[PDB]
Amino acid sequence: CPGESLINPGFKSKKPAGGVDFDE
Amino acid sequence: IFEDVEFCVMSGTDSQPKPDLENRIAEFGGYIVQNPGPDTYCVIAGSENIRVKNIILSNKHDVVKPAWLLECFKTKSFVPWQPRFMIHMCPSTKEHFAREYD
Amino acid sequence: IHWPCRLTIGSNLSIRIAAYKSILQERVKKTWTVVDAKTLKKEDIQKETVYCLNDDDETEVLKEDIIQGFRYGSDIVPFSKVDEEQMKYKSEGKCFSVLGFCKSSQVQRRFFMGNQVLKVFAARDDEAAAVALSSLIHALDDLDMVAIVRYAYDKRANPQVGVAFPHIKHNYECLVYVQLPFMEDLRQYMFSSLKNSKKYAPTEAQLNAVDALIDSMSLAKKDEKTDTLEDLFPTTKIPNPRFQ
DNA sequence: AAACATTCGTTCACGTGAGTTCCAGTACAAGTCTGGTC
DNA sequence: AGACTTGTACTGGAACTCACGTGAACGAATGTTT
Repeated sequence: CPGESLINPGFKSKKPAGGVDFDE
Repeated sequence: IFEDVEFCVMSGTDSQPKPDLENRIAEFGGYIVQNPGPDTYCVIAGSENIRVKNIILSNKHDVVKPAWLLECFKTKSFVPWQPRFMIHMCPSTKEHFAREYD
Repeated sequence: IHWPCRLTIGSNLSIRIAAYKSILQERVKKTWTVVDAKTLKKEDIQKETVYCLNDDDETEVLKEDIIQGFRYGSDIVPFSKVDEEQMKYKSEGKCFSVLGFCKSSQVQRRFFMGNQVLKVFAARDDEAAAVALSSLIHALDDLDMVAIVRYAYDKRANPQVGVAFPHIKHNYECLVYVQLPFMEDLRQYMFSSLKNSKKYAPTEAQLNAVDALIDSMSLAKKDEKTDTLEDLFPTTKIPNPRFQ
C-alpha cells in the first residue's frame, strides 16, 4: 500500500517533524 | 600481588581488549567490579570513551591508564603510582600528589 | 494556587499572566492507613524492601550495591543515576512562549492529551497586562485562531506543547490551555470501513427505527421553540458517587 | 517597622500492585509409520 | 507390539494499562529577630 514504511510493515510511514515554518 | 582490591575496567587497548585485561587481572587476585563504587580503589580506562568521560566529570575516583597494570606484570611487584599513568584525579588524592608534584 | 508567568511572543513582547487549574480528576484527600489487626496501631507495622541475587545461593545485596540500567534490544547497558542526571535534558523552567498561531480547524478535540485544563487570566492588579491579554484574546476570536505554545511548570518538569484558545464570556474573558500530542503519542491503527461493507449495510427499516429511537431518547428540550435549548440530564452538576 | 527563616497545602515525578489480551510451551489422544513371525 | 507426527486444548507468562502510594520541591503566609 502507498506510504507504507520500509522498516516496520503494516505501519504508516511518519513524515519527519518540521516544527514551525511560517507561511508566505 | 593484588589482594582484595576493587578494580573496575571499562576500556581496553586494541592490543589488549577489555575482556582479556579482565582475565589477566583476575589471574592476580583482583576483585573485578563492572561499575565503580564507594569502595572502588581505581577505575582503569585505556580509551577515554563516553563512560570514562562521565566518570571523570563525577570527580569521585581516579582514572588510570592500563599502562600501570602492564608494568605490574613486567616486574612481579606492586609499583607506587606516578603521574605518568593517570588521566583524572579525584579531589582528595589530587592533594596527596600535589605536595610532591607540580 | 495561582501560577504566575509571562506569555512571550518573540523576545520583545511579554504579558504577565496567572494560570489556574480549572478541570482535573479529583481523588480522596485521606488515604487508607494499614494498622495491625489486633492492637489497631499504625506504629506496629513496618514495610521494607530487600534485593537478592538470582544465584542459587540467593546472596544478599545491599541498597548501596545496586545501580540503575536500561534495556537495549537483547542486551543490558548500565546507566547510573548520576550519569543520567549529567546527560539529562536541561531546560529553563517557567516558560509560556507562543510557538505560533494556527487555525482552530487544524486543532482537533480528539488529540487533546494530559490530565488538566489551564485557565489563564491577566496578572492581578495589572491594567496594562489585562489590556494586552484582552487584545490578544479578541484578535484570536475575530480571526478564529489558536496559539500553539510551549508550557513548563518548573525546572524539573518535562516541557509540553499545547494549544491555548480564547474563551470570552459576558463577565470575564480568559485563555484556555490544553496539552497536545507529540509525534510519539500518536497511534496509527487501520480499521475496516463500515459504509462500504456489503454485509454490514443496514436497510431502510433499520435506519428508520434507529432514527425513532434517537428521537425518543432526546436529553435536550427546546423551550417552546422560542429562544434556546434546555438540558434534561446535566451530568456536570452530579456529585461524584464514589465520595458519597 | 522591615527583613529573613519556617511551615503548610499544592504540584510534579517516580515506583509498585492488580486486571486484561496475546502468545510460547507441555501433556496426551489419535494417525501414521515400521519390524518380526508363522 | 514400539516410535514419530499431527493435532488439541489448556496452563502459565510477557506486555500493556490503570489506580494507588511515596518522595521531593515550592510559593505564599506567618512568626521571630534586629
